[PDB]
Amino acid sequence: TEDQRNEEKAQREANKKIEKQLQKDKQVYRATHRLLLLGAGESGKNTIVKQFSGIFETKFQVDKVNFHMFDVGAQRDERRKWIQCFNDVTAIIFVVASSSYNRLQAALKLFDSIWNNKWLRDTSVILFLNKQDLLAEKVLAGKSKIEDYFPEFARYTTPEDATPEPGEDPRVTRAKYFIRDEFLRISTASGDGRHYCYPHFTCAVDTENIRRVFNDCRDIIQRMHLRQYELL
Amino acid sequence: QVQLQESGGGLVQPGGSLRLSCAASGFTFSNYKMNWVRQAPGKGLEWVSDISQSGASISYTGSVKGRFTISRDNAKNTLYLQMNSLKPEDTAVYYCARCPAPFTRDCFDVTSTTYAYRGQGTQVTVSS
Amino acid sequence: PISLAHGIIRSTVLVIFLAASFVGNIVLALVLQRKPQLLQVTNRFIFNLLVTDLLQISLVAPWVVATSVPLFWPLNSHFCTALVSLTHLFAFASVNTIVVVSVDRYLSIIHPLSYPSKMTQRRGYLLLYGTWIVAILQSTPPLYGWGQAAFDERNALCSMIWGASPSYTILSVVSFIVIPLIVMIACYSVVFCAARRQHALLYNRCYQCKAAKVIFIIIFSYVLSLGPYCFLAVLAVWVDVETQVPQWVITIIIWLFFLQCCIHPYVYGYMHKTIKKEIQDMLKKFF
Amino acid sequence: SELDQLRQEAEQLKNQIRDARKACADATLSQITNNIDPVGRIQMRTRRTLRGHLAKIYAMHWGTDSRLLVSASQDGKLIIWDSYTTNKVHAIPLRSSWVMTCAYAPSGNYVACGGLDNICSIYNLKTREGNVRVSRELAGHTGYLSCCRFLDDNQIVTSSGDTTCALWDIETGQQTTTFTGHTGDVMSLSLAPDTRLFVSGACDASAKLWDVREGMCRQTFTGHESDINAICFFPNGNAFATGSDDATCRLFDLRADQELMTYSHDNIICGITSVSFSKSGRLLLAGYDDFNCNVWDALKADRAGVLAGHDNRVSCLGVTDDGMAVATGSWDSFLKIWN
Amino acid sequence: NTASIAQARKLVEQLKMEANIDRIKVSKAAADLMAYCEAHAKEDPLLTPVPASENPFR
Repeated sequence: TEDQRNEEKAQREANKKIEKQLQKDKQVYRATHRLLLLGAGESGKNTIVKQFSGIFETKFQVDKVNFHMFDVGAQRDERRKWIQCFNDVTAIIFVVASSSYNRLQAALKLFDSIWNNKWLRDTSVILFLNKQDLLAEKVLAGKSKIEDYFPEFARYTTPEDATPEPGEDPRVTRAKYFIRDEFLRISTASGDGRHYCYPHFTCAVDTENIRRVFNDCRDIIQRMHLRQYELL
Repeated sequence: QVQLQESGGGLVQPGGSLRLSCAASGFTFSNYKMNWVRQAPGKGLEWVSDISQSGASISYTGSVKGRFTISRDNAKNTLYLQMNSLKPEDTAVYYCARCPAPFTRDCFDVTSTTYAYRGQGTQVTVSS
Repeated sequence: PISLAHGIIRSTVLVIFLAASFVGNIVLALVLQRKPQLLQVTNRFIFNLLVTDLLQISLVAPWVVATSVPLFWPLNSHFCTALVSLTHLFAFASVNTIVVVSVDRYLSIIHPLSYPSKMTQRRGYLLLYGTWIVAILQSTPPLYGWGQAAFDERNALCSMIWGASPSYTILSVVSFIVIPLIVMIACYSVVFCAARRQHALLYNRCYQCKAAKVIFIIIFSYVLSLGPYCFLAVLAVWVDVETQVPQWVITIIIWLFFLQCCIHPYVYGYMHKTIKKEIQDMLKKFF
Repeated sequence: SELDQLRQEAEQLKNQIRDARKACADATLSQITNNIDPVGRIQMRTRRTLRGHLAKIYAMHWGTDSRLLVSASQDGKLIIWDSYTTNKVHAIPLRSSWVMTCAYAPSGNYVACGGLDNICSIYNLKTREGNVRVSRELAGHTGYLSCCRFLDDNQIVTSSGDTTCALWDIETGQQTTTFTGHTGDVMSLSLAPDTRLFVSGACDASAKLWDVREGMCRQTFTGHESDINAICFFPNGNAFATGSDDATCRLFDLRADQELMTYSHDNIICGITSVSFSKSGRLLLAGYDDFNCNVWDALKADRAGVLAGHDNRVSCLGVTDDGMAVATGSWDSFLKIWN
Repeated sequence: NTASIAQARKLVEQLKMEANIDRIKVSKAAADLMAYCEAHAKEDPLLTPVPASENPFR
């Protein structure tokens, strides 16, 4: 009937309006970059949040590109189910307290679980080793021993390629790069170019974290584009 | 029903050999990666060791590396942990925890407070 | 004049290699139409290049082989001018699409974070329209008398007389080679520098040969497709086409010029990792 | 010593329940169904492909009219589709983009969604002005909402990642009943044809049958080896099927208190994300991580048919009330209707 | 272990309540399921093919 045709025309007009709104939403969505912030409550994640109830959304714009970072607060310690949601994310910012060494073993196991997850196999991880000053003063005091916690650290030698901070003594640099090399061993044990790890040494007073995240996001997207064209 | 029963825990002298056996039933034992976890008094659960499905890949925590050995019997569906010598630091309950999913490289939430696939545990005490 | 055999072999090779181009473009078009958001804005650019190649092979090629066939030897000037205008329109559309694709790739690689903000769907459609209108404007001069094309019996094809108007000849040569080669050289050189930097970061040269080979393949395929035609045009302006240049050389240039419809799908869809994966998947599904 | 003896007490009760079930089971359904003729090979073809989602489709729900369907995607949009004309009736932006469940009220006047925000949001589709807005917002869960189902317009039942299922009253916005007993977090729940009792599957490899009115677990089903992702109620209402991460489908019986069948194959080793039944209950439809949806006749263990055409894993699956078609959502952002 | 004993007592109560239920024969239940499946066979459009005339999606 004519009423059926009228009904059909009205719903076609509604569909056209919805499609225009969806085009605008698509343009907004593909421009912004999503980040997952994963870390412990005593690892120093809140310090990273400072510079920029189930999930918290912090918006920060660096160089006129929008970045949406989400930090999970109210989820339980069991994370094998809701970690699958963040598989299309640009990068996972993994915050670890390099001073607390057994929190580092738990952090390494969590990093290994994230790295080898089949849904997270294409997701790159930005690794932040927080509390560098605390680790430095702990090593300088020599009260706690890293070798006790990790046997390999004893015979570990600071890489020549590694660039040491002039202020710190060689032993603190050796401990820092030992932790970094443990994480890098986990990262490079698996993954045929699908994803990469971007370790960084950070402190609570460091204001460069945002620029670092910007740079590794650029590196991740550029590497993916180069792989798409078989240039890498 | 997924059940994991630990046995072989008891009071031992420092430097003494101790062997832990975990009897597992209710699932295909060969398809899953198995772990050992412990909880010191007043402390949270911490990971100790794991063994792959075939048994080729074996890892240990740094504290017990070169001191504990882990083995599994796929025919007998049992997981073994041998403690040749032990300091009085590791006086905790030892659980055998199965990874949540089969044919999976990752082992998520094995040390969570309320992990379902963790066993009841056996208390190991080291005293002079 | 050209012997009957020479025309027969030219016709057969042209038709077989252009049928291969047709089937390649058909499968590539199916893949591109399968997913609209597979390549975001770049999908429209690749589809435009594919459609231009398809139009070229479907329209210009039958008339080219008909000219080679001794059926109609003394072809009039108007038909030859129209055929040359169509051929040049399709070639210029391919060239402009390739330039836009290269400038798109440079933007996506060098500016990865700001690329979606820089290149939008509206801007993609505008570039589509700009390329097509630029091609139309470049092929209108022979239609309205600026360029003159006439049939030559010895070569048996509707070919431009480049000496009639040096201005249009240099304009066409510039639009075919100079601007496109400059743009691709700059974009792929900075892309090569970025890839070298990424390789240096990754390895913590020998394996930079991969990026070097890909860039060389792209640029050398474009040159092998278009450069012989422009070199022939320049020689035609400087000296006579007939005495100086043999017949087999003319045929070589002609089907090298027509080889773009074969190389563009392979260069642009196949070397893309996602598109290669999808074409492989649908080929396994079909077989 | 009280704890040890009470654990022993629990062990004895579990042994007694196992022995009672053992004595209850003498003939499996495979033996009884052996004499029946097998169903022929069933081929389903894609009829509609719904496009417009920018991210992975986490869930979808059919309407009771069997024409409309709502789908939820990670891009932050809740889209109501007209399956017949492939037209979008509504596109609802969400406050939180991370949503893992969506429910369509049987009346059709409301549509609910929830996710990592731990909140179940109710949207009114029958507003006077004509624009969909948040009617009520249910904030009582301490974990991520994983499933929600409308009993009617007044009350909804939601499972969550805090190992708890809750019965909500929409008008007042408070949970009247709280269901507890799951050690692991709850992934899915299925309402029975009568709204009296429902079943839920959790990550402890156990399915629990809850009575809505009196709010306790009537019985517990333990046959799976890993987390149960999808639980579906049999059309009759006396049985239900569960999909697990151990790559198998188990059919459980309410009255027999046992598991009748196990739908598994050696080739498939991936987890089952969603499971659903046909109108007659003869066919069992299961989504998979291997990007395909297998079709299993519920009486025999043999597979009869396969639904292929999704590039990524099949997150959600749905069969209409009249049984006319099957809708499958996936992580490739496309919904496909199979008839 | 104040919470542990309460949780274990709740588990024991739940197990006691789950034990005192009436279970019918598995053979009878399987026959019941088979009968329901065979009674509603024609009503299923997926099980039995439907002509495209009254198929809305065809």
